[PDB]
Amino acid sequence: ARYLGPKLKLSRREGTDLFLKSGVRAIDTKCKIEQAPGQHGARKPRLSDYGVQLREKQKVRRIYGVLERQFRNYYKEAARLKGNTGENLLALLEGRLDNVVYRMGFGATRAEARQLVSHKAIMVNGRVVNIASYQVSPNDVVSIREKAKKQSRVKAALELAEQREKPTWLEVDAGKMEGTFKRKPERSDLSADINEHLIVELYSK
Amino acid sequence: VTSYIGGEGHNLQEHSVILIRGGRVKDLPGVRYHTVRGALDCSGVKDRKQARSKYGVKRPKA
Amino acid sequence: DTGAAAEPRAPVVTIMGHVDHGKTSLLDYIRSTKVASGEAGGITQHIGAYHVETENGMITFLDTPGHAAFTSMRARGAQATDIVVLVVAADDGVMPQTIEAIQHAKAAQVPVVVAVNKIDKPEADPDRVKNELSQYGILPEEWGGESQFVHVSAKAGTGIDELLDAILLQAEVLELKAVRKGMASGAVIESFLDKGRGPVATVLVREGTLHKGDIVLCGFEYGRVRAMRNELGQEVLEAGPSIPVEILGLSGVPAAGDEVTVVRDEKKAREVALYRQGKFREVKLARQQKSKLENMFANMTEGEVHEVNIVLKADVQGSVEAISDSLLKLSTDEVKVKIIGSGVGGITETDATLAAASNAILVGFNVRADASARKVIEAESLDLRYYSVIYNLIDEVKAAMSGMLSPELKQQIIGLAEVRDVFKSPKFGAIAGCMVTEGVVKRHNPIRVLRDNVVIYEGELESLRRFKDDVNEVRNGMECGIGVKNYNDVRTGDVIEVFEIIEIQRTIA
Amino acid sequence: NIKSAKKRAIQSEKARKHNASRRSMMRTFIKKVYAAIEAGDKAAAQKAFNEMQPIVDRQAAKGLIHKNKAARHKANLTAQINKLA
RNA sequence: AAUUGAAGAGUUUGAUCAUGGCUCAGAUUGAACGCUGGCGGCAGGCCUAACACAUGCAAGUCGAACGGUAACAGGAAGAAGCUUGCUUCUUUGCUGACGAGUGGCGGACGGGUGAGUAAUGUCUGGGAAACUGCCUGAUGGAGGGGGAUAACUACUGGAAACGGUAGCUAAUACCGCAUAACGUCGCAAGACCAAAGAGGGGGACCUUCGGGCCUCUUGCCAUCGGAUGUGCCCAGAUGGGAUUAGCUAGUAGGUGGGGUAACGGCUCACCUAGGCGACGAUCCCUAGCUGGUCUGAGAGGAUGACCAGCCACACUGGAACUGAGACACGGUCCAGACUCCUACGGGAGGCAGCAGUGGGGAAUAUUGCACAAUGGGCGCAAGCCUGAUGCAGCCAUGCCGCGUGUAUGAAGAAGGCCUUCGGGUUGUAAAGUACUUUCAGCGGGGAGGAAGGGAGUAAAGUUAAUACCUUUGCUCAUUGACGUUACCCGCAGAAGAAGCACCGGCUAACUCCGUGCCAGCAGCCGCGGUAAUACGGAGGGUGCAAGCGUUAAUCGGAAUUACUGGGC
Ligand SMILES: Nc1nc2c(ncn2[C@@H]2O[C@H](COP(=O)(O)OP(=O)(O)NP(=O)(O)O)[C@@H](O)[C@H]2O)c(=O)[nH]1
Ligand SMILES: [Mg+2]
Ligand SMILES: [Mg+2]
Ligand SMILES: [Mg+2]
Ligand SMILES: [Mg+2]
Ligand SMILES: [Mg+2]
Ligand SMILES: [Mg+2]
Ligand SMILES: [Mg+2]
Ligand SMILES: [Mg+2]
Ligand SMILES: [Mg+2]
Ligand SMILES: [Mg+2]
Ligand SMILES: [Mg+2]
Ligand SMILES: [Mg+2]
Ligand SMILES: [Mg+2]
Ligand SMILES: [Mg+2]
Ligand SMILES: [Mg+2]
Ligand SMILES: [Mg+2]
Ligand SMILES: [Mg+2]
Ligand SMILES: [Mg+2]
Ligand SMILES: [Mg+2]
Ligand SMILES: [Mg+2]
Ligand SMILES: [Mg+2]
Ligand SMILES: [Mg+2]
Ligand SMILES: [Mg+2]
Ligand SMILES: [Mg+2]
Ligand SMILES: [Mg+2]
Ligand SMILES: [Mg+2]
Repeated sequence: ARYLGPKLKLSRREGTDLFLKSGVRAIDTKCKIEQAPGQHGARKPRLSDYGVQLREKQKVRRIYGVLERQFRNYYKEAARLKGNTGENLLALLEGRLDNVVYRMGFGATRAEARQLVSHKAIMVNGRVVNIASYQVSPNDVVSIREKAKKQSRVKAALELAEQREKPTWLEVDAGKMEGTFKRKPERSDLSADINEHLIVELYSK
Repeated sequence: VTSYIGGEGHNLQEHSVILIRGGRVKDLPGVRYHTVRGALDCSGVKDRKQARSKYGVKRPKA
Repeated sequence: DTGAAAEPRAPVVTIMGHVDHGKTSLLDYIRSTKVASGEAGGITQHIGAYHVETENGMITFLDTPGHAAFTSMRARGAQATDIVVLVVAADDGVMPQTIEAIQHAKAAQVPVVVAVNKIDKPEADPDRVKNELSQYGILPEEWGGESQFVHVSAKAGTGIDELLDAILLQAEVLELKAVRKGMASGAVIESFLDKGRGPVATVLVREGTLHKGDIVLCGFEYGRVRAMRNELGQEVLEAGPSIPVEILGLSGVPAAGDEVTVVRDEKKAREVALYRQGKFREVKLARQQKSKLENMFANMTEGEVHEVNIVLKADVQGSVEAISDSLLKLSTDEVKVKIIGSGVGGITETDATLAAASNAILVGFNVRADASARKVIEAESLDLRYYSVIYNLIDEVKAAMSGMLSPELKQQIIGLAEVRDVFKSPKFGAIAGCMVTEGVVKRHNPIRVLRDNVVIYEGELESLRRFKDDVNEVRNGMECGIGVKNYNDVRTGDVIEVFEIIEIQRTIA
Repeated sequence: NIKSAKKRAIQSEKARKHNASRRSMMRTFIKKVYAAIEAGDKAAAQKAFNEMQPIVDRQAAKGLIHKNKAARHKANLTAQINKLA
């Protein structure tokens, strides 16, 4: 249920930083951004109108690390919900447990966030949760258990977590090593460079 | 009925009943089927590496 | 197979010989059964193992018939058994089938004890047997070669006491190694197919242990045992390394014989069984490509291309491999015979269909027609023949082959005639007046027209006409007339040779 | 197979021979009614009606003729005996 | 708050625009094959031969219905080998129980199957001329007699199944008499119909000292109702074909008789000459139908697996009995096909029950565990039976979730591939360094599915009675097939776990080499005859992921049957 191959190849193919290279050091420097995606990737960037719809599908999926079958269920769930389907698509992806672990800054990367959640270190409202796909709703507290607390893996992430955006929709805390999800994020608070109108089109046909 | 044999070369003749999947591709006059290589008594394509799913070629140990 | 536990076992014994030494009689008398001559053929064409309880201890008996045809059965029966017995008759002496059994005893490094079958007949003497088999290193007596001879009536039922003792002792002098509990393993005697019960096998278990829940793997076949049957006994709960028990519940009919090993779980044994199939299938296609490419030409270099096809399904698995080898012995260069789709048992739709595509005889050692089988056989023109014995089969297949031949060995001249004073006809273009010097000229018999000893033209007569009579036959020294189509030039002095055509017929050998 | 209702099979055989005899005698009283109706005897019609009345209603109480069949005999045969009379 | 949502591309021609077909992108399946494969949850799993079957099991249960000792668990009596305290072996139904048999209830339910049936069917909506055990409400009888019989004995026919003759014995078996409206039959007067006891305990007038009787529980009988189920009738809807246009004698209707529980040509005699039909009769072919499932924006189209309702069928064909209910899956009788047994006279069997085998077919499973739980059958209850059901095994068949590491790491290493030999790419990938131990493996702890039932007590309700029984508290012993349960904790160590298709355009993703109209690809237009991004291999890449791809089937696209929504 995971990629396991090279994370930067996914970032180089899209031509945008997916934040899988967050870790200790960030903002690339060493990159080779686009220019040679493969061996003959230096060929002209002209691409079909069908392909750019499929390209944006991969851009969103490769950030969070979701597979097409698992992603189809979130699109199917986003369609049945009220309001805009595109806005609810990213909302259900943002409602994942491992993503909320990444935003608060417990995991350094999004892959490490799923890695830490898999070992049952994260507890929500007291009870432990193994599954990274667990749906987080408003007024749901989250925290790391007494076992594996204040380790060099989790401690290094929380230090450098302050340097990033620091999202408004949840409290960072990091004093007692817990967190709280206040409300569902707004359209202005996410997306921007990634588009919702492009990704949604491909499943209509 | 009649059926095309895919792949490079075969041992197929006379007896030893073989599997026939079907499907239409147009080359000979009136050929509406295809034989399955690497099934029942039908030999697979020797020394093939790409497209192992088609033609019944097993994965080499490495 | 852990703990290294060593427990004594009942010795498995096989018996070999030339047909007719009353090899079966020895068993049946001990078994107090006498099933001999109760079955078709009067002789034993099948293999079976029967354990009896007699002092001292326990012993089981196995028997294989000795014939040119059963090359495999006697080979496998020797290596499986700890002790081999060779029956010999003072009247029969030594025979080429008996010496064949000698090799199976030494090559399998199995100790051998023998018995003189006839003490009843006055023309039978032991001294003849000892001396004539003396030449062969096997069967020494009191020469320091440790081998012991037994003299039994086999009809009289006379001991026997000595033979039995030798067998017990011969098994006693050598250490008997087995284990009561552990990993079960062994060999398969004979396998066949049943309609209600399903596919079954008769298995000798080297290490003796069994259970209804235990998974067993025979060759490339795998499965859980549904039930256990021992000889007459319909059900047995437990089976030891000594006594044989028929196994049931296997996926399909296994090989006629092989090594069988039980496993803890079936899932782990699935990949192994499928692995053996892949190798057996790979060599099957391998041997298929070689035989076809071996000729290195698009056809046969000569006229032996005419062949006969046969379809065989025998109830027992042991026969189809064994008798086919004997069925390939009768094969000849002229007419080639080949087996197609050897079955495990009975008959089936795809089998009758197999004989429908290519014309063939459908035969079985022992088989019955299925309800769906009768409909196909009765509709299209075919032949269903079942034979109790292999000898009646081996004879008729040859018969089928002998008939196939179409040889005419005679091209003797019927008459020879010289033509003179040609006449003209509208229909044939020419009429050559003739005078028969020898023999009788006939209408439809072929002719050879030759001039100066070389043949100018050849053909078959269309019209034989003398005057306006147009008689079909003309004798010698009687004026005659002749004409033929496609013959342009008639010249005097040439002679026409008419000859009848006859077929000698052919036999196979 | 030796199974369950072979006890009930011979009971139904006994019940058949019992009921077939009781149904046969039941009808013979009804059979004597139309003998008087087809003939010119008015007295024997009413006499035969009073003979069948006790026995036929008794079979309805037993639960073999099934209530309304026994009632229908008296319903039809009332209209026939007083037709000519 | 609740059926709120609609994609096109390629291909006729030198090129264009219409018309028009073919093909592809989508989703789905009771799937299969090919390759590959770690675990868990839930669901599904003979679509073809309604082809045939070995063995076990699938319906039995009441001594609180009644004769009974055929087993063994006690007690009792008696005779013995002896140990003065006990065993041993024949009698005894006194008893805890119980083989076989009689009787009652259930074998008409549960389960399976899609052969028939294009309408005695199903669906939807009504109607009156009917029945309905077990279970309930209402009002009364349960009085008094006789004659059998299985079992078991005495014989005898039989290989077996299974009887025959002659005695003996009870009953909630069976049959009379008496009793009789609120019932049935009648305009009325009248006529006429039923039964069964058994079990627990007990003062009083008490027994031929069986128990009457009082009382409680349960059952029987009759009638008017309730509920449920079943039967019957009408309307509408529910396949194709006009290359089937005429089809019907019980056929349509009436009267009378008989018949069904009940209306009726349901079935007869007689009378009349109608009935159905172009709004598709009849005939032929095909098919269970519906709630729904699949697809679709909707309308439609296709489809009737599992789940659930109804109908039909139970080796083939036909018939009736028992019973409230069957014209009966594991009942009986007869005929047909076919299996087994036999002393050859004569019997026995029906897996379209659960497993499973022969065989069909591309192909679909274990001859498992348990009544622990739900729900039936019987019984007062205990309890027994239950292949229904609950569970396990098997298969990646489908759906969903998780893992096969994460982070750092330039020497942009080695090797492979390409290279105009400057290098580029594989590539933060690997190695190395720093961390974690999920799911597997190993060792511990431990929910819930369990309420009851059983044995002692207390009060209350029945009652002549603080008996007894029932109900309601309380206390003490318990009842888990699944089950090395779910789950939680600890240990070791990145250890055990990634393949598959495709890359000419459509269609996301390109070079080299080999082969040279050869060998081959292809879903469509088409590629290859010496620079092939189309073949084969390698490198690289893309899509998807314990799946992947191909084929087959249905719809969409297809406004290409166009009602919505097209033309001549
Ligand atoms: N005179 C005599 N004849 C005997 C004796 N023993 C056996 N026989 C004969 O042998 C015959 C039986 O032979 P059998 O055992 O069937 O031979 P077989 O063992 O089947 N031969 P194979 O093994 O090759 O199939 C009988 O007919 C009998 O007359 C004996 O002691 N004396
Ligand atoms: Mg998945
Ligand atoms: Mg001889
Ligand atoms: Mg495999
Ligand atoms: Mg009437
Ligand atoms: Mg049972
Ligand atoms: Mg009993
Ligand atoms: Mg009496
Ligand atoms: Mg009665
Ligand atoms: Mg009245
Ligand atoms: Mg009365
Ligand atoms: Mg009475
Ligand atoms: Mg009428
Ligand atoms: Mg049908
Ligand atoms: Mg549409
Ligand atoms: Mg029938
Ligand atoms: Mg009846
Ligand atoms: Mg088959
Ligand atoms: Mg390099
Ligand atoms: Mg674990
Ligand atoms: Mg519990
Ligand atoms: Mg509870
Ligand atoms: Mg592209
Ligand atoms: Mg290819
Ligand atoms: Mg080239
Ligand atoms: Mg349409
Ligand atoms: Mg048009």
